[PDB]
Amino acid sequence: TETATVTLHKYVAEALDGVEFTAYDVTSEYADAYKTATGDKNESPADAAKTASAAVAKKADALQKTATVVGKQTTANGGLASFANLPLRDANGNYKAYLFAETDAQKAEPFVLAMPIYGADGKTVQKSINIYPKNVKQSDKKTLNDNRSHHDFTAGEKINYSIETVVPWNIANKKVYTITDNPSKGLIMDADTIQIEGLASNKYTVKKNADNGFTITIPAANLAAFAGKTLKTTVKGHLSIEDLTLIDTGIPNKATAKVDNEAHHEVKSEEVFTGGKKFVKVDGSNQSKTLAGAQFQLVIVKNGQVVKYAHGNEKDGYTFDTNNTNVATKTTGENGQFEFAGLKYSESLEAGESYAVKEVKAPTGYDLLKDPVLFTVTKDSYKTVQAADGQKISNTKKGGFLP
Repeated sequence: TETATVTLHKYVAEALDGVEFTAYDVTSEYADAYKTATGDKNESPADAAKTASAAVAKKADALQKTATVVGKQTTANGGLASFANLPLRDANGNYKAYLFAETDAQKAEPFVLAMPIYGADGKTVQKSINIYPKNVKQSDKKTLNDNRSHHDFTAGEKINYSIETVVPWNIANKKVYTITDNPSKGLIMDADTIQIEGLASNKYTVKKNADNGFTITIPAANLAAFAGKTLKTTVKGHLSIEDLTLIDTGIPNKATAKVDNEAHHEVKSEEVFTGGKKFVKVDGSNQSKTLAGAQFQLVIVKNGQVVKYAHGNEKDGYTFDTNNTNVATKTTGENGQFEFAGLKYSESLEAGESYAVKEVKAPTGYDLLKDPVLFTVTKDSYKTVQAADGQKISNTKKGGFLP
C-alpha cells in the first residue's frame, strides 16, 4: 500500500526524449550483496548500501535476462521517465531494491535503488525520488579478433582487428574525420583489407604510411548518418620480423581518431606474440664439441611422418604445404648453432602435429639422422635462451676403417 515514485532525468547539457528505461526487481539480489558487505559485524556499515548497489549494478548484463520487470518508461517532456507507485516493501515486509537500465533510445550507467530512501534530514522517507543517472561516455577502441587465451601467430599469418571510433553529433559542421593506425614495430597492417560498416569504399581515401600503418580520410559530410554513433572499421595485419629481439615480445596495434584538429585518446589492442627455437649440433659422445656443415629443414610431423614443409622466413613470412622443394633450411657454423624464429606456439598447431627439424645434410664424418628431431615452441622459448644453450642435437661419429 505504501509506495514511492521514482523519476529519472536523462541528459547528454541537454535533456533527451525517446530514451527507454526498464525497471527490474532485484530485492533478493541486493539483500545478498548487503549481507556480504555486513559480514560477521554487529551492525551493517554505512558503506554497505553503496557497496551492494555497486555490486548489483555490475551484474546488470546478466540480471536483465533473468530479473522480473516492474516497469518500462520512455523519457518525455524534457527527458523525464517516472516510475509511479513503486512498492517500498514486498508482501513479507522486506524492503525492495530496483535496477534501472536504459534499454532503447552516451548510454546511462545502470544503477540500483534500494528502499527506503531517506531525506537530507535523515529521518523522513521520500515518496518522490529524483535520480540523475550519469552516462557512460563511449570512447575509441581497438580490438584483436582472436578467440583464444594465447595471441600467438606465425610470421605472415593474418590477424583480424576491429576499430570502433566515436562520431560526434555535430559531425556535419566539421571538415574531415581521420583514423591513423600506428602498429608497433613488427606488425604490418594490410590497408587493402580495410572495410567500414555502412559506408561505401567510394566515400573515403586510404593512404599507406611509412610505419606500416595507414591513414583513412573521410570528408565530414559523408559521416552525417553516423552522428552520435560508433564507426566500425575492420582490417587485417601480419607479423614481419626484421629485428629478432622482437621475438617473444608483445606487439600491440594502435590507432588515433581525429576530427579536424582535435585528436581522440589513442587506443591500443591486445598484444600479439611470435615465438622461436634455438638448436645446437653436437657430437653425441662428446657434447662440448659443436659441428659445422649440418643442414636442417623446418617441417611439421604427425604420427612420426613429415606431413608438411615450411617455406619462407620470419621477415617474408612462412607457408606450409606438401612441396618438398625450396624448404626453409639452415646451415650450422663451427659453433653448431641454428634457429627458426617467427613461429606460433606448439599448442596452436593442428591436432597431433609437432614442429621438427629434419636433417638433410650431415656434418662430414657424421651419420645422417634418419628421423626428424621434434621440438616445442612456447612463450619465451626463444629469447630467454642464449644461442649456445639451444636444444642439443646429437650426431654419431662415423668410425674408422680396419680390414
